Amino acid sequence: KIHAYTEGGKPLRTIYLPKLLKKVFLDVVKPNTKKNLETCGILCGKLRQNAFFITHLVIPLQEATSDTCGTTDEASLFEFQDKHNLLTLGWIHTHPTQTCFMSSVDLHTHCSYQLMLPEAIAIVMAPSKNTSGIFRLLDPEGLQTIVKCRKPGLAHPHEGKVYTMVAQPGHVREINSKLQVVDLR
Amino acid sequence: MQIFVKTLTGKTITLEVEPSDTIENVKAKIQDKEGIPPDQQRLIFAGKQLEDGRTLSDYNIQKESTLHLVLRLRGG
Ligand SMILES: [Zn+2]
Ligand SMILES: [Zn+2]
Repeated sequence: KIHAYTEGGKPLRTIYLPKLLKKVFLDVVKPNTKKNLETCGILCGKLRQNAFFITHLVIPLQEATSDTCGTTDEASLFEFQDKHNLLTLGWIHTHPTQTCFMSSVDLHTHCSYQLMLPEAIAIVMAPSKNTSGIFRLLDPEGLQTIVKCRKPGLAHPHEGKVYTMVAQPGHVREINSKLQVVDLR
Repeated sequence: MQIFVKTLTGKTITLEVEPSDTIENVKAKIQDKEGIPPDQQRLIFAGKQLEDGRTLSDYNIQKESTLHLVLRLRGG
């Protein structure tokens, strides 16, 4: 019913995203958004009959400020994912006061996820603006630009179009499905 | 020798290495081959997180050993 393709002609499998995940993520990281701090999570799930299903929203050990966040113990996250047979399907984070877009840091992070999994998505929540977005780099051209980039900045700019929202409709299909939040903090 | 690097996305990366390569060298090879910067890479073997300055031989990593790659996350 959907057959999605990259800019480069590569087919993308469907990712089923629980309709409720965005709000649930906002609910779980509210104490942080309320204290003007970003939070990140990992979108975890499984492959069944050639489609991915996000089943677990994993909040890893991390540190944050008003305009950054980052993991601080990836070994534990690995242990958890490996024990429960959970794939990395993408990630999510808040812009508590900012607009909804992909920052330089976000694109650099995302590129690696998307090279490892062409379907990988980055969800950005901008709760002050009541907006949100689901994004990916252009493949191959945007992934190429980020791969070849080597500038410190780390809000540094990039040449050309690099990223895009996922198409509507496209490979990410929202559905009314269960979700487990795993808080590793 | 060849080693394998398994991801959390169902992907396995094959690498050409020698026993005396450091972990730093290994992450550079991953960058060369796959486009992931070393600073985003965390490598794990036999339950331990590997250190840049030590060698494959130091961790007993041999012909056809499997390491695991887990990415950092940085957002803004
Ligand atoms: Zn850059
Ligand atoms: Zn961001």
